[PDB]
Amino acid sequence: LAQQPWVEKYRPKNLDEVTAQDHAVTVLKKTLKSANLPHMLFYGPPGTGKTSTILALTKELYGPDLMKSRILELNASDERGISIVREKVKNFARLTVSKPSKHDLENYPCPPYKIIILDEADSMTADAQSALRRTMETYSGVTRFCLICNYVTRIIDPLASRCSKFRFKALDASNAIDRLRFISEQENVKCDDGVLERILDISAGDLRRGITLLQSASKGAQYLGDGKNITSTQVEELAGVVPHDILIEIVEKVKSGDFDEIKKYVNTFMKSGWSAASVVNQLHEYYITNDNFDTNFKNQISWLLFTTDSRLNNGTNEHIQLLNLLVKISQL
Amino acid sequence: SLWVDKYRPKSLNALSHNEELTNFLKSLSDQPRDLPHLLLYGPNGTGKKTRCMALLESIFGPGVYRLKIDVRQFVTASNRKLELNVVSSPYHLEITPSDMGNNDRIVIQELLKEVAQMERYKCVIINEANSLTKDAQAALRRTMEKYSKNIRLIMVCDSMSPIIAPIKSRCLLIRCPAPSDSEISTILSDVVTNERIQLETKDILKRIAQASNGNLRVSLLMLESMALNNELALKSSSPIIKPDWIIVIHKLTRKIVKERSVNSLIECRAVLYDLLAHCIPANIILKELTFSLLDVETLNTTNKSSIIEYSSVFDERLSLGNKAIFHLEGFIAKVMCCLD
Amino acid sequence: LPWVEKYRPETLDEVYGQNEVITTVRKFVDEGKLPHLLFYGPPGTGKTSTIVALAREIYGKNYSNMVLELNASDDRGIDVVRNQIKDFASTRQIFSKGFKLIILDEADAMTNAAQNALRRVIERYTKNTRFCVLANYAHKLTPALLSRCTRFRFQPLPQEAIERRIANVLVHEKLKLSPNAEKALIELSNGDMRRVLNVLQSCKATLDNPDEDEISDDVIYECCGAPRPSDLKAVLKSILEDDWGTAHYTLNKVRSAKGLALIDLIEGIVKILEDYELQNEETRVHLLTKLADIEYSISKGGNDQIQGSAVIGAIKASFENE
Amino acid sequence: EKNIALKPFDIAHKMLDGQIYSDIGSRNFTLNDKIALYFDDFDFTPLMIQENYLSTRPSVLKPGQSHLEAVAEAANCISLGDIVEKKIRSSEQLWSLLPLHAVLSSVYPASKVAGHMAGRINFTAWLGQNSKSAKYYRLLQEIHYHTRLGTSTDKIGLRLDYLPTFRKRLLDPFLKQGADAISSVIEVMDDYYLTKEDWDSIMEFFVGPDVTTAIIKKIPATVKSGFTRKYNSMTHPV
Amino acid sequence: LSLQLPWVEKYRPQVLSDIVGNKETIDRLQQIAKDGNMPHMIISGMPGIGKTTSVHCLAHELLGRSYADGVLELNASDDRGIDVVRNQIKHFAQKKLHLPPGKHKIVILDEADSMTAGAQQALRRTMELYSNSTRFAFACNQSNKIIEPLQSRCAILRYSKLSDEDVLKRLLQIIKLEDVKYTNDGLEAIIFTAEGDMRQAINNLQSTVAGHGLVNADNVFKIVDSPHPLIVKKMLLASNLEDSIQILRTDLWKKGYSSIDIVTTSFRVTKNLAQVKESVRLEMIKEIGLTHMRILEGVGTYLQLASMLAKIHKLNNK
Ligand SMILES: Nc1nc2c(ncn2[C@@H]2O[C@H](COP(=O)(O)OP(=O)(O)O)[C@@H](O)[C@H]2O)c(=O)[nH]1
Ligand SMILES: Nc1ncnc2c1ncn2[C@@H]1O[C@H](COP(=O)(O)OP(=O)(O)O)[C@@H](O)[C@H]1O
Repeated sequence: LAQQPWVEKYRPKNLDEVTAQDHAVTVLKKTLKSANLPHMLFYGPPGTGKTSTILALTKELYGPDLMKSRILELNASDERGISIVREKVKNFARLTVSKPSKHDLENYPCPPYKIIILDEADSMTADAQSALRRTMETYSGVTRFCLICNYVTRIIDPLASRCSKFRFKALDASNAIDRLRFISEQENVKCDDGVLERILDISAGDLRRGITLLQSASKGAQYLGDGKNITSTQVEELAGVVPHDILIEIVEKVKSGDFDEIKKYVNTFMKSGWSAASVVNQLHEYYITNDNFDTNFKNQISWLLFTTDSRLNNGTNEHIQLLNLLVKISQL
Repeated sequence: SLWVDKYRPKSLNALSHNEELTNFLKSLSDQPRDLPHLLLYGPNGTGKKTRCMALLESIFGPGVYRLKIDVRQFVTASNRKLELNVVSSPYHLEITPSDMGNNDRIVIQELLKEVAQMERYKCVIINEANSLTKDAQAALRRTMEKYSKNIRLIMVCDSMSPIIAPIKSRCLLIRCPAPSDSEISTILSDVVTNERIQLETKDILKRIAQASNGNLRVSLLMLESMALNNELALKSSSPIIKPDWIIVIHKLTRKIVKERSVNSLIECRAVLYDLLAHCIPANIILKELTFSLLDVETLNTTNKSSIIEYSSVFDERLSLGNKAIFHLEGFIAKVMCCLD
Repeated sequence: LPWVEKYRPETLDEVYGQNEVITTVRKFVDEGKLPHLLFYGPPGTGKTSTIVALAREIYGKNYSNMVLELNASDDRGIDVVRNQIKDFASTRQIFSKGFKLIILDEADAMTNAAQNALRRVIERYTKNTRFCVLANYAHKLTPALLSRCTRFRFQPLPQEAIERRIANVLVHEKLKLSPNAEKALIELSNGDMRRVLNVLQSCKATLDNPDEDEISDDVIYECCGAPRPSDLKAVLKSILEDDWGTAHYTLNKVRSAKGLALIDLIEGIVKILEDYELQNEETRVHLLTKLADIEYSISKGGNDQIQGSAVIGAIKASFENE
Repeated sequence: EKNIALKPFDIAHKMLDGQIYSDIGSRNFTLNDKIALYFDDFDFTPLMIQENYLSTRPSVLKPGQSHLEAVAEAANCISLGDIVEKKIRSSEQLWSLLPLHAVLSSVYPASKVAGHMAGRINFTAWLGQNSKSAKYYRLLQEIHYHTRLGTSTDKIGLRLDYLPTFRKRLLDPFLKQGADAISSVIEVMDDYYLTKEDWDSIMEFFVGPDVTTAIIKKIPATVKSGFTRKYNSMTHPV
Repeated sequence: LSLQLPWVEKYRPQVLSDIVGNKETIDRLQQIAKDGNMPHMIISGMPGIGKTTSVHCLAHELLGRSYADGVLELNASDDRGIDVVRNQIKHFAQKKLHLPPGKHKIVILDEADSMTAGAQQALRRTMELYSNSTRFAFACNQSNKIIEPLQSRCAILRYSKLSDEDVLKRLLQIIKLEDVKYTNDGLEAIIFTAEGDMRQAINNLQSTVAGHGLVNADNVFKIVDSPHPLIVKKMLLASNLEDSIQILRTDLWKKGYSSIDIVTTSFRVTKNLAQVKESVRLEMIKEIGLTHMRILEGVGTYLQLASMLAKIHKLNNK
């Protein structure tokens, strides 16, 4: 069968199908009306439609047939280094521009340049971005770049000045939940009440991760029999999220403050295979946004959680770090 | 052979604990063509590798168990010679790229591609996926995207935290919790009934489970050792047999608690040197020492809190260092100061 | 027509100062003790002008034959530039007896292996070839390359000279700039004329009427992709005055909607807090130590939300000492 | 020639002398001199300091401070210096941090526990222990390669869990059955493709109460001869 | 016009007696040159201390007129390829240039520690094949990274950083040979700036002589590109944290000095703060080194320097 990820399957086809990004779409339409397309810097929260909008703009610029030969999509974050990305861009630019057919010319403007799209450009180092700017300057005659990122401030000033910047607003909860519901209804995914909201909460509003998690949940639901509805426990299991009941038990054990009880509970918890990093993240979310703790407690617990997360990021023993964090919180 | 290996389940029907996971694996094997990439994460000695092999047997057949071993040499930039021990079969491959240190990426890219060239598909089982470098994980994501037609990856790890998000998105996460003490007792009872081992009461098996901390492999090996010592007749008074290094570490804990001085630290250094020289990992030594210290009944809450804090600090230092004896001695000295 | 190439200092008169480098190199040439030079500093200080003036003084009418000007950031390759250096060194002329100068602009962008190969080439051809290396930062070069080159630091331009050059550019290009925008541009460029010219050109391009419109500070900050001081001040005020929930919500909302990285937000908050009048030294000690720790942890990855809450907690705890 | 090997001993003895850490002694032997002492044979100075910093009687103890606290602080600094050394000698090649590693590994811990050498300056034991650990890890790798097709474990799991039971199945039967257990021992070895060299190597991995040197020596030579003869008299799986 | 001969190149050591530091290693090399029959050797030490220069001087002493073609220097990490440099080594070694019976052809390899085990084994085989005429010297930073078969065949020499006395002696020799007017404080400043770096010290001396003629502290510090030690001392010893931060902002950060130079000068100044007790100096050095390590890991911001100053002030006030 023609298996395809739902993220790339449900991308909007034209600029008119972008829902919430009115400002960016309007500015892009105005720029497209002009005969000149400058270098573009798409920035905003993840899963807002940056790649979808640039792909729709490309499709309207070239056409469904020519756009695939006129597009170079790269991910500088996932690549080995600067050399591979820059060599691929150089080879794409030096390659002869594909000649548009009669239908493409008579139906679409077909500008004489090709578009290079970079994903996660802000993850690049300063030297990598300077090299990218030099490469863009060298081949600026026949290629227009589009840098997709979450933080415009992570891009150096020389590279950012050359690009017209488009800010994408974070998607509203209603819009994201409606998109997820439409995708689920089109794919005949039976979801219980609150499952889509749980998926969005786990993804932290990232519609890309939400769609990926929904597809994974559907795939898991096919394996299980009886055709039962997908439940929040299944999507929590698939995303590696500790259940809320275990978190409440951890909080109660910390509140009681007994060292031996906390040690026993952490020992019996490390046997269940739950990720310690997920526990730390959920404890941070629970404690920081809780109205039952005063300012001093949160001031101390923020530093405690920061230290525990920093030590966990170094590839240490989860059991020791989790026990130390829980004991330190219980001593507050 | 040892009872841990002789009675290992060789099929999905022979699995006895974690029935939900067994049903899930059966459902997965019911549709071999659309098999997703899998990442099985859980505590050590819980049956992850056994379940992976059982799933492979369900998909292909018993021929996956006719395993061969071969050393493969890889040519790399700088003209270095790297040898990888591939446990191969006429249906699947097993690799542990972490044994190649930081070269694992160039080991993977050279190997997986070759497999895709040699091919419905050939499964590859990557052990210790959590200890792979980030570049190796990026190469693994690249091979997953490029060769999803002929390559299906089954990664096994004890913690999914070091795994990167791009791998997690494209793989099916499978959580393998450690078996409960009742299931361990049932498995040991089946083993002893198969081996005709006398039991004064079943409670002994329960104790063995409580001694293994959910580690099924450790529980089975402990049961075999206890049976061998007690002339194939386990009594209620039969002592629990612990490994040599665990006994040494417990003796070290008792020594540290009893006497806190510079000479005691000097002798703890010799004990640690022996343990490290006989292939006991530093992180294992630190974890066992910390959790033996926390179990001493004469220490108050303040002492235990200081001990666990120092354990966390020196665990980070061990993960960021080279010479392990330095960090172990520092931790022991700090604990001695705290107790005194 | 880039504005960096235009208005470039072509003579020593255009250079504000730094005649000491010229005099020292002139004495080196006169005494026959000219070493491999390494001019490093911010762009536009006059490194290229100084070296070309020295080359013209040394040679004169045969400048094009005794001088090889190369740019290490042309990205042609290591082998091609090595071949160019070798064929320039091997082409000796009887009527043009003397050492041959090789200028290498923007050498700090090279990889470490390329720098080591360049150092080996420099050692190989030191008998008849002298190397001048131009760099923005000397610390980016390998120690082996640094040790073989006599270092000359070009000090950043004074603010008065930068303002005079900006006024000259504005009157040349008929551009009107607000004083706040001028201050923001000067602060962002950090004494780099190339950044000033590029940002001014881009802002002029983005204007709907580049002849009858004045560039504001908001336009400058948008063009440079830098955090606006108003946003950082709002975040700091929310952290200092509002409770934990409001501070957390405000920080996350501002740094996600405006696309400000946590490290850049930390840097801006530190810069703002420099001007605060604190009654206790321990407040500043705690602030600096905790914020540096958080930034160092951010550099290694980690949890983003946890680090943001750590920043909020660090500031709140430090300001409890008044 | 022997002065080359004697130099680290002299450096360690001088750096642990408390007189150069007093107020008067600091002026005569400043911090630059101590860092220079480190930079003379910088390969061995951190190792010698880590080896000998527990054998001193401190004369620089602060009031209210015991010897144990001083050695704990010295050990903390030594581990920090080890981390710095790892970062220095990695592929990053951060040799500019050598002076810092001078203070973290040698000078500061010496300052914490400086005094009179209570005994003799002993050479660092870390090199021999590291070589021994490498040899035993190679032996464990060979054993794991031999037994991988029969055991479902990694190398570390083989050492920690399987080897104690392999001891009971390969050495214990001899003590209680004389030469009558040779057939069973050979059968167990054949079930895991274990050679006689592997049998010899396995018994060397045990520590504490499980040491097998004296136990193996106590086994009669006739039993060992019969075991090796029976092993050499039959073919084995490979 | 004429030929350009910089002091760093003119006064580089040619004979073995021109080397100042490493008295034991230099004595061993002098004995080897005196008795002839140079054995295969491995010289190990931190990079940048001129390890290869000593064996070059030994080769000059052994061969002399035949040095121009009887010595092959190569880099193990050459970008051209390990295979091509190994082939060059073999081709040079199999040649049979006429040499006196008491002397042998010499091959010097730099950065030999980065070679893989197979390449090292091949080099050992090549050395053994042509051991009758060609001898090998391997320069490395870490001696442990050289395989045991190579280590056993060679004699190990260890090279250490030059002390301030050696740098002072070399500078005095250069000054006497160049009739340079100087002062004691100027030489002290030059030695202070270059921590055992002979090449940097000679370059700074030449630049100071050209720029001003008389070598004193003021002229040396004007020539030297590092931050002025007096400014860093004022920043470190300031009794108020605001004063230290203001000095850092105005005089060091805004003056274009990189964070690496700032921390290096802070380390150098803190080593020599005789007015402060050595325990406080060690604590300050530990903090400075921690921030230096953070900078070298890629942070290198102004906030790190501000935190370093805050910690130093906290230590100072006790
Ligand atoms: N009887 C029985 N034994 C099991 C089961 N699961 C695991 N084991 C035993 O557990 C031992 C170790 O499992 P292992 O493959 O090492 O799992 P892993 O190391 O955690 O990935 C095996 O030797 C099995 O004998 C089960 O369902 N039934
Ligand atoms: N405005 C939008 N309307 C509808 N769907 C959207 C919108 N923005 C994002 N999506 C969904 O997000 C998915 C891809 O997200 P993407 O644009 O790649 O995220 P990012 O903005 O990080 O590039 C698509 O499947 C698409 O359905």
